[PDB]
Amino acid sequence: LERIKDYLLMEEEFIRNQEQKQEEERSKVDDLRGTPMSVGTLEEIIDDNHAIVSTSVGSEHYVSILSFVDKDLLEPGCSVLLNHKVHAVIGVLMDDTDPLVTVMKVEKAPQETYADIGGLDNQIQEIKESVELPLTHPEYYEEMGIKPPKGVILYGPPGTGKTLLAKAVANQTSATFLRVVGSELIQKYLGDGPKLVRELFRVAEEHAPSIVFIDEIDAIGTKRYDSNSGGEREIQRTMLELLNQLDGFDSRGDVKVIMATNRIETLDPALIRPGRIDRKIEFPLPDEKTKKRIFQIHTSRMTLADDVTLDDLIMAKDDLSGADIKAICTEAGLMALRERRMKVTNEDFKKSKENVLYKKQEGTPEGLYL
Amino acid sequence: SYDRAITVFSPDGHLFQVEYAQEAVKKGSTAVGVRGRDIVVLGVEKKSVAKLQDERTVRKICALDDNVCMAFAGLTADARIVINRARVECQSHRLTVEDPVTVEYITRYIASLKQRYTQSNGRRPFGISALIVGFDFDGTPRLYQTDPSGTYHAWKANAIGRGAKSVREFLEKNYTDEAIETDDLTIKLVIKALLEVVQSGGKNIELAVMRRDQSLKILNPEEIEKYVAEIEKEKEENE
Amino acid sequence: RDKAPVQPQQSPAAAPGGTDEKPSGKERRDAGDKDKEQELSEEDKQLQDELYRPALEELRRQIRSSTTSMTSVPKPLKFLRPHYNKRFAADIISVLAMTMSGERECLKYRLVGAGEVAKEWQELDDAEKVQREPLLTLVKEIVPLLMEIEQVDMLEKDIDENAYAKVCLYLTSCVNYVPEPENSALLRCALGVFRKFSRFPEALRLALMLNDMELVEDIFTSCKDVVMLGRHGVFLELSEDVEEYEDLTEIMSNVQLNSNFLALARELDIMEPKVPDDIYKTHLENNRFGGSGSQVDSARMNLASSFVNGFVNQDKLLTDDGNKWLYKNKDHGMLSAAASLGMILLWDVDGGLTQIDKYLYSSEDYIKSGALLACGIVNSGVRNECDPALALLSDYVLHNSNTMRLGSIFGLGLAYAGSNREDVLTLLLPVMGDSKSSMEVAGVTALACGMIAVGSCNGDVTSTILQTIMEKSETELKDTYARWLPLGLGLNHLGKGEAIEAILAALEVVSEPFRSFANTLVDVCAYAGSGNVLKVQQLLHICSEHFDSKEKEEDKDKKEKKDKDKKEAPADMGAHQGVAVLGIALIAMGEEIGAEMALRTFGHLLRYGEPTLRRAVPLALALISVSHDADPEVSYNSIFAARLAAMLRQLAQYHAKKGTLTLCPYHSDRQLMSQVAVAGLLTVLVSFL
Amino acid sequence: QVEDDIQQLLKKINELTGIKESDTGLLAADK
Amino acid sequence: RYDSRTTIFSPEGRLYQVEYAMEAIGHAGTCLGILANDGVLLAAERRNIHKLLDEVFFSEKIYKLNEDMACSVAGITSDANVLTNELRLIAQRYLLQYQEPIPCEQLVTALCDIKQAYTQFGGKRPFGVSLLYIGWDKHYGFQLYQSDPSGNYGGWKATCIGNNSAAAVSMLKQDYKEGEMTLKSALALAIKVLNKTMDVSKLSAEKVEIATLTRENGKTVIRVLKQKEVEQLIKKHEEEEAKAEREK
Repeated sequence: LERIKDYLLMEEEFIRNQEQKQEEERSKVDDLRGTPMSVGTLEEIIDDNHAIVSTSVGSEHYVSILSFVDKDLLEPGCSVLLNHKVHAVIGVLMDDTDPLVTVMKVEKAPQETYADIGGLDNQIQEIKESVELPLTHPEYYEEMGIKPPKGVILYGPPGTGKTLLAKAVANQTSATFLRVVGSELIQKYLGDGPKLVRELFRVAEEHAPSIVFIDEIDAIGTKRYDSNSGGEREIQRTMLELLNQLDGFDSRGDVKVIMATNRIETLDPALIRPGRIDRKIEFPLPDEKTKKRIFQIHTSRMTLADDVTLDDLIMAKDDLSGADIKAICTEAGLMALRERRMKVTNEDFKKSKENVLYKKQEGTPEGLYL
Repeated sequence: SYDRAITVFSPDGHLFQVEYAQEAVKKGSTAVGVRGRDIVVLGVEKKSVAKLQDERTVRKICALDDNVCMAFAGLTADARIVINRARVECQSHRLTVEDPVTVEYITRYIASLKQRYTQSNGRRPFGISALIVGFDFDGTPRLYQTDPSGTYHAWKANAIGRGAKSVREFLEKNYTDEAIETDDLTIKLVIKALLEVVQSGGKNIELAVMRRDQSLKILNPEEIEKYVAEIEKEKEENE
Repeated sequence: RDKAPVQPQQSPAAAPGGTDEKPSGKERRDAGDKDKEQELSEEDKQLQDELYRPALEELRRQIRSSTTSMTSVPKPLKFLRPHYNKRFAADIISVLAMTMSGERECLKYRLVGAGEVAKEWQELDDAEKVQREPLLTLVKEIVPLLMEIEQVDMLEKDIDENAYAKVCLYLTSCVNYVPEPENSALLRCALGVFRKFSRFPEALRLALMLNDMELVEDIFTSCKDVVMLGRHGVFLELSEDVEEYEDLTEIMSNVQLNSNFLALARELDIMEPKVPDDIYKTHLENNRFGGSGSQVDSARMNLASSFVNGFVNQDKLLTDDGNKWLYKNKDHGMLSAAASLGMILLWDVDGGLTQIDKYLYSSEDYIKSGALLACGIVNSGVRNECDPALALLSDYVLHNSNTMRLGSIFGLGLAYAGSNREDVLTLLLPVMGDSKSSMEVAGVTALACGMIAVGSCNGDVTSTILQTIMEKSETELKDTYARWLPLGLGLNHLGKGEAIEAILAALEVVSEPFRSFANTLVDVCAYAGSGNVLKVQQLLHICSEHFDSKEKEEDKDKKEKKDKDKKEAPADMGAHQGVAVLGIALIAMGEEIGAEMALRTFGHLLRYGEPTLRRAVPLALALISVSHDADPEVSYNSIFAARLAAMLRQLAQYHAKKGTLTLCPYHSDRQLMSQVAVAGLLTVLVSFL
Repeated sequence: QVEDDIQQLLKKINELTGIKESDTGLLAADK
Repeated sequence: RYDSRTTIFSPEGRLYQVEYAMEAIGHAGTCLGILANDGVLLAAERRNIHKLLDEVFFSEKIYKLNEDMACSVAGITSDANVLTNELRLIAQRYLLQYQEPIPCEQLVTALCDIKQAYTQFGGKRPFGVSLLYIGWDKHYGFQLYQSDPSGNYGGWKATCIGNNSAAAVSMLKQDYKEGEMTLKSALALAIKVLNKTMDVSKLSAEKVEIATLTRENGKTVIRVLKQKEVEQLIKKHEEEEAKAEREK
């Protein structure tokens, strides 16, 4: 019966997403403008009510200003609204940027808090103290004169929940948030490194205290030495642009960065210095104590005959990810669903444990220390 | 430097291959050893029976003299060579010096051989680490350990092989000065160490002791079974 | 196997083939059949056939229950009278009897209004006492008192699953979704099983929702039977309303059994451990007295600062800080500063008289009247400060003792909450009959008699507030009267469970929108909050009313109503444009612990330009948090650097550093856009320890 | 099914809240 | 990366030539021995079964090393000649020293030390040869041993050669025998194993090799048996396949 409630909630949220002047003075604004408005570029403003502009085709004109709002808000470097009759300077353009700003801006917290992963709470406690504490409880930093950390690197074996940690911190926040898969810079475009970078961090500064979240750029740490005999492409120049944007000049502000990698030694050690990126966090193949918690989460709301013990599977083999546990908990459920059965016995878990674990295959010892 | 070869220092002052030949020891089977006051005790884990062979030839605990006992980790061939040379050396010490061999002498020999083996041109380091337990002078129990560098280093208890930090942490969190031995306490201490093993399967336990006057006694995994049962009984008495 | 041997058995109509086939089908009824029961289209013809025909009813309810039906499915079970821990028992009992008996209880619960569904309901209750997983069986068996004998039938062994799980989810969902009249059955049968059980604050929260007088006698013979002790005196006095400590102190004035419940459970022993231990474990420094007490001067901000310094409580230092600070002060701020020595010291009964006594009967009217106001502030159990003020009160139009009437009728409203104190209200008859042009005479009349009258027995329409209705509609002058008299009207309406007093005052009162604003005040106060969404869509429609002050209080009711299900409490009131509505949501956040979404709403509400709304933001902004805390404060310094705004900032600084006692004084604050004479009473929202 | 109750009537009062605004929807230096 | 020579260690630390000597074992002729009391046997696969050879050698994998010991072999062939000469010389020097036959385990450890002498030093190629051992003593009876290029030796009762013989060891475990010492049962088991593992269709007897070792009165004779009994053993096993298809 709850599905009706969830569907009505989603459709009413869409209804709210659809729920998004002057009788004659606004019509005079409609004649203060020519209706095909345009986008230009101020070069100078000789302030005697006519300005010089620049166009996307490059024709630059003494064009008169028609102020309704304060006309001294717009600057050289800020665009204008020019007509097609005399390209008349119309007025208020709130400062717009690329289309690629709303693209990297997640508008939801679609998943849940630290109650989602199972057990790492020493370093989950670290990212806690380095994001959740400086944001929500910023007492002692002012009260002991000590500045909070800025950069956090996630690494280790993959499928530990780096994505899960990412979305978990994407839950518990009131600061604005941005989602950047930072490897997107494969163009054949010279320049165009700094365009995304400068506009991203300008937007980040203009909105709020925020997190600027780069995700999986472990390939792009291109060895910091050359490309071999002839290489130079743009990629070094773009990462150096991001480096200078981070820890050059022009004080950082209330901007946070969390980063995640699978392999870590192939990175660029001109970034991994503290100050530029502060924290580094290991996510290893955990233990046989929080595997119980990962099975506990993955057997929270599934039909399990409690006769079986997952601790038998934990006692079987000891090195696998929590994603492997999720794969087992779904796959044994499918093996139960072979023949319309209620709950899951032991042997579905056995066949599913064997089934998922077809990963490591090498070879031939060791094995033969011995 | 580079990880090639054994002769070059690092730019920050290390030898890569000494630290790196310890890793093969660090990735081997576990074997512990303690001293009681009158009975010395040690043992290996991971019998690892593959259902179809004999295991009386794969024994990791042997002796050089009637007084001294062995153990190792790492790879087994270097253990075979070092044990072979150690028997010869112990007998040659018996040839001139008419003593029962002091443990400190055979450990200095093993470490000296190991270091002059490591210094030379391209001789691959022995990837073992032995435990040399004995009681000679007035029956005073001693146990020394080795290293791929060649550093004999006297202890009172020891843990090597895989995950040795946890096992030595158990000897840290147990290790009571009282009392005394008390061979019963040493036996129960072996039982607690083997229960504190990385796996503690209950059947992969192999332990051998020496009461500082006798020879080596290989046990039977039913006495050890009742030992595990009474350890579980004391664990129930904790509740 | 294949259905070839077993499938044509439905074709004969001979009795022995049925009477052995149905036990043969009972053995295969552990999985129902091989499959999803495609015997249906062939065996539905067998309906008209009539020995072991109740076994045929078992087959018929088995297959009709197996596919789908809403009323014809439990008909073979109510015809069957079920007869003749297992997997089959989990099948025909658990899912089939739970869902099938559930739709029978729903369909006959909405249809007719028999004993058959009562017997089946007790049988399924017993079977789910066998299954022992409550939670879903419980919430199913709510909607059929039935739930009473369900609880006393169920409660033998498991205490915390039924208590914690059942009473948590069904208390929360019962105030959340369920209407009121079954919550009384929750409270009374929970009084039964919790009367069986220990850990008595479950029964004390039953005293919170019940407001019963037998309960406190039972929990004091039982909580004296369980000898912490003064600590349950503390949250006893915090938890209790105005009525039951005076009924408690009169029946315990009779019995008392050790007299230590007359010590604890009236007054003075919630407060004797705290203030020394407040001095002991806390150590508050001096640079906010000096720094936050340095924030410049101007007899307003400075005057406010005296209030800020005064509400500091490390000793009653700001009390005894010399002279010439109150001599700089002026009339209604002299009320605020004469009461401020009340505010520093809401304890020290013997010290209250010997500190206020210098400012008692002084040269100034405001010093003496705010001094008796301070005497009303400091305590609530003394009642010997009445007579020096009480004797003077009468002035017959507008002399001195009417301002002592304001501080002393108000401070005596702070002082006592009897079964119905009547002597002070017989004093209140020449008060409203006096009717000074000073607003706060009738203001603290309505508010003070309301503080006497909050928690009345489903309210009352008695001649007290009936008299202030008729004498209210006597004089249509100074509309603050027409606002703060329906305050105390709705305060006497508080204590309701089912009151028709909105209809009674609807017949007596309603007119031109002064008294239709009285109608919306009674409409606010009579409707504390339940699962009663019909007045929330009434809120939706009459929220669009062109008179924009019944909008103010009528939309302002929301933080009273949905205070528990507070996730829906974020609304689009900021997305509206009737700026007092942004004021309403600005109230509706308030003071609790105040999550990041609330401060995120203070991101926009912090930035506004009208001085009553920019004034309105730091008050609830720093109530909701009682750098981080001081970061929006210095942000307000960035906002201004008017005088109102400076005052608002001071109020925010003061803030920085359903119990009715915290429900009244901010709705008393809701007419703030006014004189400092009104702000002379601004320091009477005494809602914090 | 108490959670069904909880989420259902929550979203239902939220639907009412949407219906609220849905029903409540009804030069000298420049020109 | 850390390839270059047999020495020195890799950074974990593992070995290079050790793993690669094992992978040099895996592509060789398949051998096995069986659990038997009162006798012990060997099985071997003929590499290069081409029609233009001579077969006048009577033994291409077996080497009757002392008198009461033979050995199969697998790996690079001419290193094994280097090993067999030295092994015969070691056992014969032992017999010269004591006038008692060599009790086979110190023989095995002598050869393991010979192999290990090229595992440690640099720079020499390690011996990429694993090989079997059958034999008899005064101290344990019939024995079976498995040499390895590391210098490790494992006393098995049912052995293992490379990539062709993992399924053979799986069959030896799933068809484990104990108590039955009859040579003919073990021969039928070996016929079954080599029928499955070798891809020779219907198991031509020219592509196989069988040698046995029995204790006869005080002699410990080694029977490198002829071909007719191999033919009738194949006929025996195919009649037992007819018994296996009595289930259809």
